Amino acid sequence: RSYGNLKDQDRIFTNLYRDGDPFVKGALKRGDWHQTKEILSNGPEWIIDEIKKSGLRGRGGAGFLSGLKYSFMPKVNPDGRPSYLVINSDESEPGTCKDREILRNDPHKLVEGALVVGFSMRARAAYIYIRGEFWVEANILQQAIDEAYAKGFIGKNACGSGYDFDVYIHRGAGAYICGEETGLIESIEGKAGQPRVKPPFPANAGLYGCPTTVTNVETVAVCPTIMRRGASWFASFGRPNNAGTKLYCISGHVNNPCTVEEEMSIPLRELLEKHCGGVRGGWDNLLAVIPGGSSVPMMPKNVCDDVLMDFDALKAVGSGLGTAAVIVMDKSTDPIDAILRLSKFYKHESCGQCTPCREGTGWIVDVMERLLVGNADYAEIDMLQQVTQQIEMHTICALGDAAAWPVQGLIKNFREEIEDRIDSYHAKHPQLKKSRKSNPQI
Amino acid sequence: QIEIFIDGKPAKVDDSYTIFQACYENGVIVPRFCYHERLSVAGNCRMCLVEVENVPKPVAACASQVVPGMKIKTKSEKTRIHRGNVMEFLLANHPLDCPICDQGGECDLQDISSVYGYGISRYNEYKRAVEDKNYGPLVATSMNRCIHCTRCVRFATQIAGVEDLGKTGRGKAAEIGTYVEKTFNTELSGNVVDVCPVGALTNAPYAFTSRPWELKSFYTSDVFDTLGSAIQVDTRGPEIMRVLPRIHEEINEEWIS
Amino acid sequence: RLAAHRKNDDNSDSVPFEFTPENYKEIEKILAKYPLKQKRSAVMPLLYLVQEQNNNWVPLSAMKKIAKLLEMPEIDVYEVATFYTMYNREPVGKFHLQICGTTPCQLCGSREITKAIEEYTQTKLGHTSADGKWTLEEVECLGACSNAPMIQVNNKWVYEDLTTENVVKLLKDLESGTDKKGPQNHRNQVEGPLGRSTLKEKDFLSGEIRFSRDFAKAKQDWVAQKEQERI
Amino acid sequence: HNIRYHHEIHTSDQTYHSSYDPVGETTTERLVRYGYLNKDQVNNAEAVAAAAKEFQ
Amino acid sequence: LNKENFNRQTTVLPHLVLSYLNKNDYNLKNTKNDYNSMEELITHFKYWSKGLKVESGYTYQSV
Amino acid sequence: LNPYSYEALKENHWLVSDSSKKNSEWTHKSNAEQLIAKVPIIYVDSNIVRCIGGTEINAGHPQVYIQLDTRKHGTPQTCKYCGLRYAKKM
Ligand SMILES: Cc1cc2nc3c(=O)[nH]c(=O)nc-3n(C[C@H](O)[C@H](O)[C@H](O)COP(=O)(O)O)c2cc1C
Ligand code: SF4
Ligand code: SF4
Ligand code: SF4
Ligand code: FES
Ligand code: FES
Ligand SMILES: [Zn+2]
Repeated sequence: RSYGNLKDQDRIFTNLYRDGDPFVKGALKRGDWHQTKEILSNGPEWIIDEIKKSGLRGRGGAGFLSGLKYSFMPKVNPDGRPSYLVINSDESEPGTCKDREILRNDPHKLVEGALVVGFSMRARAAYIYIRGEFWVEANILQQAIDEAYAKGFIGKNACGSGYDFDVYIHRGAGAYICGEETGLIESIEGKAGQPRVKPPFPANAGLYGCPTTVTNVETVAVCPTIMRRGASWFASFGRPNNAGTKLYCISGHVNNPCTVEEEMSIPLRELLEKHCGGVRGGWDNLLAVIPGGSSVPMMPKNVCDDVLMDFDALKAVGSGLGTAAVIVMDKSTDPIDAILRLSKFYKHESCGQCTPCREGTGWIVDVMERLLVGNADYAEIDMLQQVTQQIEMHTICALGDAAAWPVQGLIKNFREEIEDRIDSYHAKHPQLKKSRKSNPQI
Repeated sequence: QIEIFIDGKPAKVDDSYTIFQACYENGVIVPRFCYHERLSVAGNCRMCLVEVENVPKPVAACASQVVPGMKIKTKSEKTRIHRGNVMEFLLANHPLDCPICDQGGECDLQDISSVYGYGISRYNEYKRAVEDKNYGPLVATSMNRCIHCTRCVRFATQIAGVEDLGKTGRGKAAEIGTYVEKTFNTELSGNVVDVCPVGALTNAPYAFTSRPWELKSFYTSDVFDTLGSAIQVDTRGPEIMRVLPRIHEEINEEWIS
Repeated sequence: RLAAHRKNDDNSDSVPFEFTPENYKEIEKILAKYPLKQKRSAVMPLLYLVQEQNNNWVPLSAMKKIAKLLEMPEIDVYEVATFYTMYNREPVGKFHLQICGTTPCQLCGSREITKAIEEYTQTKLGHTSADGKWTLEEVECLGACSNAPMIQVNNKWVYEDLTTENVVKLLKDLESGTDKKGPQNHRNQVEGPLGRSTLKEKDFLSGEIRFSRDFAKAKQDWVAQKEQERI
Repeated sequence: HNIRYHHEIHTSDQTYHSSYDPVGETTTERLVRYGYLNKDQVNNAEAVAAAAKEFQ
Repeated sequence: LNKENFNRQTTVLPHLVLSYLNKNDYNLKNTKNDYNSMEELITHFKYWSKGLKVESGYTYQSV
Repeated sequence: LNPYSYEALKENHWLVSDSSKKNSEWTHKSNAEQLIAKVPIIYVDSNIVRCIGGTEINAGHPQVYIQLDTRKHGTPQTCKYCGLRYAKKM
């Protein structure tokens, strides 16, 4: 079938455009906190099975199966230590602006999902890690949590089911690396926030040495609606192994940048000229698209003309869905400049703990700065490819891979453009002697 | 008690071992910079990366437990490539300081580069520069040479019991040391020099005077305190040049005052 | 920023610091948010409190006071305050402008609005003005890519959809204090210009929305089917 | 900018060793010396066959 | 005949074979020394302080 | 100021100083300290300076990089091969 053209009834986030009050009154008017007592009455194993059968996958940029991952949590703690559920509300991936909309429009959905998931994994408390740049969103979520306490939905007799659940907000400062799960836990535990060496995994030893799980806002927020609607309803949308709806944020050189919600595995072009008003100057004016966050490698128009928007489809063409962030570029865009700015972003956000990332981010930026102006060699492109392959897959965490991928995509798609720039520079700038000293500082 | 394989030779170890411990006990030498036999396990450097089948990514030998039936290939070409890449990244920002560095002739960076690295460089940009700090008349600092190995921080926290050292900053511009101008005043302070693999921290009294190859060593015991610390005396001709600790495990462990 | 303590006459050990009683109540609430043995976890919130009550920057004496309060070494407070770029360890101007420069905002004209702010405030991209009213700084993505280009003020308020003249008008409004939050144009939060394209239905979006299920029968079916397949 | 193969991968360091038993040694002497037979059970077909199979 | 090239002076080029075959090694040796490369400076220091390391074995070579 | 005092030692890398610089013609057998002290401070615009001790590579000393962004603004720094001293301009 032709995926897309979702009905308004099947939207989960009906408050995304601020058509009602986001607080407890509007949340009850929209159906939040409805029949939650009946949900908590069933055993946690039933909730785990329902999430597994729903086919929901992580929306944080990985795509792991949420139900199985939640099932990884231990069933009992002989030590008496508690279990913690952590909501990854940190969002610093360039191009992605969806969880901000969720928090500032539908906070009670997040709270209800947190309660349901924590009950499913038998967790005592829930810590929501919001970035410091989301000041307004943090205030709104805190007010919603206060209302939830005042209405007796969480804490002490949470929904009158005998379970104790506290929801807390931990506001973190500016750091992209704090989005990584172990780095997030280290940031909560009064530390810098550097990622840990795994194994061990947070399912065994996480926050404070207790079992912990880290999950995105979107999955938690859609869990209660999935539970009420049913697993089959969620699985009825999208391709197999790509079930459910998805929030797409589109920005850049498109006519109508916006955030929408649509059935997963939707065609890319059909999405753009259905919701975002088409590419500026027409489809022929398109140069490249980044299907996910800045971590995902960029795509050329050749595959953008036909590719669908999901995990497997974007992975089969040398990309990934990531966080469903769509960046569109016109023919007036300089790909080298955009990728250089992305590399400069990744250079500033490295935590500096482990060697390959800490040196390779700076080396990549320094090489790309010369590649932009043409003051380079034809072999420097291959050297950069080799340097990226050395950085990736050798580091403590997955940020090194995220820094390596965009440069590899840029090389693979516009080696000819890079060569043309270098050729023009060397044709306009004759030079015979080669300096034995280092390159001038930029 | 599990059976593993190191370069094709079967071996029997305990299930609690790390790959590095098994390799060392079986006579296999793995390069390292941040791992120390008495401090906590850190995995910040990556020079101990090895190659294991059915595991796509290289695995850090020091910070990974052994698995029954696994095979470690320390002599494959993939391990050579891993070590070369890590050495390249380590030497990208290292200063050209060997003639003026007191670590020359006994630097682990030099020997590891010579034995395992590619042997030549291609980095042609400005390196980072770090201003030196003052820690007192016993420890001399040249912080351009630091590789952020955390050995000094772990030694100060876990062995000396003082909490004055740390890592402030982020990324490539992060710096190791005290935030404010403060001396590293403590007993067992000079020991931190022996912990640091590079010439970042050096013996300030033993500054520029000698080189490792022109010294003769003797084993003896100390009398300055009633613990008979096992010590090594390094001399050049009729002049005693320095004193180093030894290993006893019943006296002074590894350390001297 | 330098990853060390710069020698400053107004930021020495002799500089006094003390939490306000309202900040002390906030401190006890924050410590109640965390386990008894994990008081150090409250280092990040308390820092904000300092930055709230001391003109948007954190002095060294405040960090020492936090270390004493949380029974943790001063070096850990130093590491936390230096790791995160959102904490100011030096005094900053009255209006701290943080212009986004990441590629999604760069494609929409971040450089042009940066040049406009530069030419209005008479202050460079990474600099504080002579009078101390403005501090221009470039930052990474601020999570508002759809409403690009956008800036943030004082780590508090975000302003989106800026042009060459709209950013000048916004700066004048900020000077006069009569500014408008959110987008500087007709755009209504995240929905794109030229109207919206989804959530068009209003009868369903203005009435009571309910979805009921029989969880008792669901559980009985689940237990019956798992028992049957196990048999 | 290519540095990965500045060092030789294949080198001429191979050594080959050959070890032989004494030419004048008989089968019985070889079986006795290698701990597959004893001097007493010499000149017996069953002992010789068992030692030969054990050796093989 | 060339006017400004070095080959005008004489027909002997003692680096033509070496540059023809081992171009990669010729390029590296002519660009990096112990004054602008860390690896090369480490090699120089080890070479002139302790010497090169030779794997254990026996050889006999005659000329 | 007493060269054996706490302040003088602390601001001299914990070494006994010599303002006259004339002890080194006997202890170090040359007058190089005086000559290098005769060279004024070079003021650099950027935060980092590169020293090679000459006009070309191999005529001087290996490339070294000196930080001029100090804890105290404008503190001069000395090359560890050649005695030249640099400071950030204003
Ligand atoms: C460098 C880095 C940054 C990340 N940033 C985020 C982030 O901002 N938000 C998020 O939800 N996950 C982020 N992740 C992914 C998390 O580590 C983790 O995989 C995810 O939160 C799992 O949740 P999910 O199953 O709901 O996707 C990041 C991962 C890495 C390596
Ligand atoms: S890969 Fe980079 S961000 Fe991740 S642990 Fe290493 S230094 Fe930190
Ligand atoms: S620490 Fe010193 S001897 Fe060791 S390689 Fe580095 S500069 Fe050379
Ligand atoms: S100063 Fe030396 S020992 Fe200390 S962390 Fe740095 S490299 Fe390691
Ligand atoms: S020695 Fe293993 S990571 Fe450092
Ligand atoms: S790139 Fe500017 S808000 Fe994301
Ligand atoms: Zn010099």
